[PDB]
Amino acid sequence: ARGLKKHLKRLNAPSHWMLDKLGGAFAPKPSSGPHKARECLPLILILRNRLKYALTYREVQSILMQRHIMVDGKVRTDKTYPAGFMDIISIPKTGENYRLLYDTKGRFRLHSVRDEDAKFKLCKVRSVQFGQKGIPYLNTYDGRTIRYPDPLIKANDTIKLDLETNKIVDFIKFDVGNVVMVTGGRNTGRVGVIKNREKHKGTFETIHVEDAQGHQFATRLGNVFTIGKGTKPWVSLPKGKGIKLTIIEEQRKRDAAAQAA
Amino acid sequence: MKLNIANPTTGCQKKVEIDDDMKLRNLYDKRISQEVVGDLLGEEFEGYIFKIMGGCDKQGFPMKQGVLTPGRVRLLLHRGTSCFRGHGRRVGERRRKSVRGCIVSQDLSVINLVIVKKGTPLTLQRKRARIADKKKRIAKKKSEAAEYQKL
Amino acid sequence: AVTLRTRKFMTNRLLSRKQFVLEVIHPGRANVSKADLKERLAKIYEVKDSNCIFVFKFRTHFGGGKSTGFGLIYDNLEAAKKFEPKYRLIRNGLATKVEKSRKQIKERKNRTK
RNA sequence: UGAUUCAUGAUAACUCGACGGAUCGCACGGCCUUCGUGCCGGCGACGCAUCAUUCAAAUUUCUGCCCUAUCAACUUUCGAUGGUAGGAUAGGGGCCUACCAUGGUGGUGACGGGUGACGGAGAAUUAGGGUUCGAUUCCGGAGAGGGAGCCUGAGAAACGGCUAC
RNA sequence: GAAACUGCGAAUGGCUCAUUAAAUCAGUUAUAGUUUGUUUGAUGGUACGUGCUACUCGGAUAACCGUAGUAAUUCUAGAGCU
Ligand SMILES: [Mg+2]
Ligand SMILES: [Mg+2]
Ligand SMILES: [Mg+2]
Ligand SMILES: [Mg+2]
Ligand SMILES: [Mg+2]
Ligand SMILES: [Mg+2]
Ligand SMILES: [Mg+2]
Ligand SMILES: [Mg+2]
Ligand SMILES: [Mg+2]
Repeated sequence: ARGLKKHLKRLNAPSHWMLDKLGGAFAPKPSSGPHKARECLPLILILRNRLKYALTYREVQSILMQRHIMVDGKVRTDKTYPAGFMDIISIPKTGENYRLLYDTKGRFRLHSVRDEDAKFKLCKVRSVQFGQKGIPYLNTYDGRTIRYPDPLIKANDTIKLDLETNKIVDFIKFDVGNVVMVTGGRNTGRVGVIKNREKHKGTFETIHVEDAQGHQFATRLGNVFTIGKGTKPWVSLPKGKGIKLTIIEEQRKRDAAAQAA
Repeated sequence: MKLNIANPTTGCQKKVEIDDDMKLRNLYDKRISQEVVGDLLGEEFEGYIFKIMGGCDKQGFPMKQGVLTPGRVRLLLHRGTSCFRGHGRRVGERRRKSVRGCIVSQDLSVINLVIVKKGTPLTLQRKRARIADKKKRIAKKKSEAAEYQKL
Repeated sequence: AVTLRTRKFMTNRLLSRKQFVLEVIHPGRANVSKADLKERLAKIYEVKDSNCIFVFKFRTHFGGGKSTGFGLIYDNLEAAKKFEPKYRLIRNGLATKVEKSRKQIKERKNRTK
């Protein structure tokens, strides 16, 4: 075309937004923001479709310009804000925190947290390298940038960012043997401990992972997101501890659910 | 032909009509922004200095400064400027309008001439608020740069 | 001799309302008016104001005798004023309506000044 | 970084410097230095420039398209294939110029011709293989009666903008 | 509070399939060969002063008033304010 496309029709809206086919022609079209707009979830889909705090477009507009909604600790009036992975949504009117996490099927869940496990967020680093006058800085995948980074922090690593001092508090060196939570592809959602990492000259370096209950898979370096050093993650995993289970087992669990009821 | 008379000194304006050759042989052949003495424009304009400035004609197409030919030539103008103030025209548009030349001549209608000669506390807050946060910026530097320097 | 029950009920003190999907059962009865449901909902929630209720989207399932729909109970009529779509207010008569004729709603009027 | 005279620093200068805030809101509130709206200082808006990011685009690499040989030679003075030097562009580039070289393609179908041919996801029929279709609501392209040229703008060779035929 | 000036958008949507057969397009590449309003995050010395902690506040302009051309139309000239 001759310029930016600003409508997104409903059937082009990515698969993991779960929004139905016949509810209308268009879809919220996330604004250019901190997350890649293909790996995101707008605030309207958060309020209206999942939490049902509103029932229309305008009602979410009312919610947002009441100034009720918070993202990464600062109030947000936008209504197609591209929230993403481990963005925290607080609603101080309800004293209630969500941290936006995948499940094993590739869809977003709102995993609740307390305040001590909400004061900080967690994100990986895109790259660390120099800037003006030779000061190092790093750029995350969250858009965030940090100046004077801890000279050990490298690319592909992960960091915790407090929402008051607004700098590092710790960083996990991307390495073999610590757990990840893949965020793209068919394996997205599945947590698990790296067992190997193979690099190829000129293209993507892949990571082999194992679900702590045995199953093993692989994914290129793009979608891995180390959570915690070792086996223990530094974030409260969702209802199913990041294990994708065969459809047969999803049948057995529902049989076992009904046979005790 | 028909004269518009206005004065900036008082602020008053009015219009009359003249039809005398020997009265307007001196009116012809003159451009925009040229003084004319009212001596010969009529015996009751003596001392009054009239300024030929403006002037449109029948068919309503004005005279423009700078185009010197008693024709009705088509020019490509810019909105808002002399002899083109088209509204609702999507700034940056140009149109090829019709204009008269700048030397007055026979075929005009109405000639315009003018008369030259008649014979806080909030700011006080904001300035230093700016000074305050610009200086805390540099204090924050002299903390957070050396914090990293010592390592 | 009709019944009245709710489900899918959630209170959001964001928009200061209690919102539910009611599941009315009126065997024998043709159907129940929304007005006629107002006093029953008001006297079972003691909302102190039978005008804070706004109920809609009634169906009367195939075969008759059971109707569903949505319901909205506000806690201050102030919030009912502000967080409401313009037409449920008009349905309850809390405000009135006007009509349009759009020849020079804006078009001819974009020409003069 | 797979790989860079990379990121970046320092230095010598250069520029008639775009830039480095003469902008706008409520909330009042600690305390006299001349008790002087007094010393103050917060929460916001708007905005200017660099970097990163995001929404994009543009250019781009490999492979993939129907019938036709009664379409076996096509391109090359005037860019056709390449080299250098340069201009132009946001940028690579024969995109253009100067000079030099004579190359590029072709029976694995070039070039040309036909298409009642926009491409695709897909539609019908289907035992398997296939045959035919695809204007159409999703994506990509193209176009505003036919062409051509432009201003405003981050973005238009825009037509619910202009200029000419 | 209308009107108007300044800002932004009108380059999205929408319709159609005329053009176009390695071309558009599809899968997949690339940018170390580039531009990107904005959103989000970070960032901001010296303007001259002989670098010895900054040295002062401009009219003209729409809307409005008034006076006109033209047959004319978001066609148009001039005076007067801000
Ligand atoms: Mg379009
Ligand atoms: Mg949007
Ligand atoms: Mg070159
Ligand atoms: Mg055709
Ligand atoms: Mg289309
Ligand atoms: Mg037609
Ligand atoms: Mg076009
Ligand atoms: Mg055009
Ligand atoms: Mg039209």
